Amino acid sequence: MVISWIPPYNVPVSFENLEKSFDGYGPADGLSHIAPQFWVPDGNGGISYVTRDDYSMDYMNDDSVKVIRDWGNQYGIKTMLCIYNGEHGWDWSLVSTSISAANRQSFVDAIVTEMKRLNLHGVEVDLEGPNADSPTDTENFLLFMEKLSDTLSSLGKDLTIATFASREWDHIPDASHWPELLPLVDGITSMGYEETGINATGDLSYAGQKSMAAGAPEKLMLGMPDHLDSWQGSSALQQVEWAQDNGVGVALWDMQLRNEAWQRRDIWKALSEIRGPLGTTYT
Repeated sequence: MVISWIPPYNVPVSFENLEKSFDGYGPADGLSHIAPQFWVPDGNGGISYVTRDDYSMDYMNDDSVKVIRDWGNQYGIKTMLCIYNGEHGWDWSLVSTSISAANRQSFVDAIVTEMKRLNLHGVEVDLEGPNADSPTDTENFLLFMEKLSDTLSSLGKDLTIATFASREWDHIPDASHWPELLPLVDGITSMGYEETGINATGDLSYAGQKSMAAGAPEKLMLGMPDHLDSWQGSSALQQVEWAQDNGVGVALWDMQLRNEAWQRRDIWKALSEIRGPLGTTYT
């Protein structure tokens, strides 16, 4: 899978980039999934659009989401209802009360209802708790993901999740959760970005990332950052080519495509080869 995000700020830039073709290849050829990160948990089981007034508030609406959906539908690209808890920085307290036994079903219901209402293709779960793991939180978060997975499976919809890229800290979700998450999901984004690469060490090397996803590594997407031309001693293209050569996917954060390294034909061509065909294009 190849995923990217439209963050809830600088949306006009991201929207312009959806239709770019860099000497023949661009997002329409490279992405299988696009995730507008426009929704947050209320804390009581509900979800809502982002409200931050320094974000792109004229785009936090159904019509703007449907622009993305309809763009992707031309190509067979899937638009994911993307729920995150990072509006004011990662806030696990919003998630812990959503995944509790009292609210967990209502939370799944609210997510699925919103996805269905907008005719979206799945859910991207970007619920992150730095240093927040505990036995209770692991249990409840996995129960939440399992219920969401079962519900989406019954609808034929995709389920993807982003996690921290390491396993040695008490982050939730992180790579220590991949063995339990993989059977529930169609894709895992590892949020490694500039900290993971061909030449990083141990669990953060790309080989180490793939090894942590060992039951189903084709579901792993290595997180790569749009604002850099290189990291960990390799170019952006080299990092993508490792993914291509080793049977994993790519998660591009984000669609602002800020560095010229992500505005060039060869990297989008490589992503298109990783992704493969999706279906008849009807522009």
